[PDB]
Amino acid sequence: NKVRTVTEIVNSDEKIQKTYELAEFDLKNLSSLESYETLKIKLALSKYMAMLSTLEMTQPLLEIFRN
Amino acid sequence: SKDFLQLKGTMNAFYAPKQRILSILAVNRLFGATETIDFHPNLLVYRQSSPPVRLTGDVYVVDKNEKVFLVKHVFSNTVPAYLLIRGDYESSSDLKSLRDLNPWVQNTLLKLLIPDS
Repeated sequence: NKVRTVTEIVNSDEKIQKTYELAEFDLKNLSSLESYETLKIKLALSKYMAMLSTLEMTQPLLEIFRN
Repeated sequence: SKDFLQLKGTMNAFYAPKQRILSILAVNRLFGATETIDFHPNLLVYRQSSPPVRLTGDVYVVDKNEKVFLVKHVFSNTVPAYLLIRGDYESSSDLKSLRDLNPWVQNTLLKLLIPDS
């Protein structure tokens, strides 16, 4: 939800209070997680494609399964 | 005959499905073909064999990577030709360069092998 912080000097009583809405950090976290997961999945898919290429079959995948 | 079909774009090449064989007449033309079949790699089904199948007579390498070979073959009725095969094969004698082949078979082979990009 939200939080707030208070700054104050030890010898003084004049304090400054600020408020933060956590939604911004929530957006940051969600975007980071989404990007990380997308990168992982794309990496795995690329690795799979690459090993299949390593097998070095001339035809494409669908043609292979059709033959 | 109905046992095979003439390959499109070839005057001396035909394919027998039941036998899964691609044949090229050495010096003879085909005739009467009302139908033709487009060449396709699937036709050269790779022969599986735990020990390489031995071959005799004249043998030529088409694609070492794909185990594609051309074997001299004469039909028992004495019809010279060559069989294009793909699979685990080995030659009893020394393999021979394709340049040894006549221009007729060579032209047919070029048509059949080089993709028409």
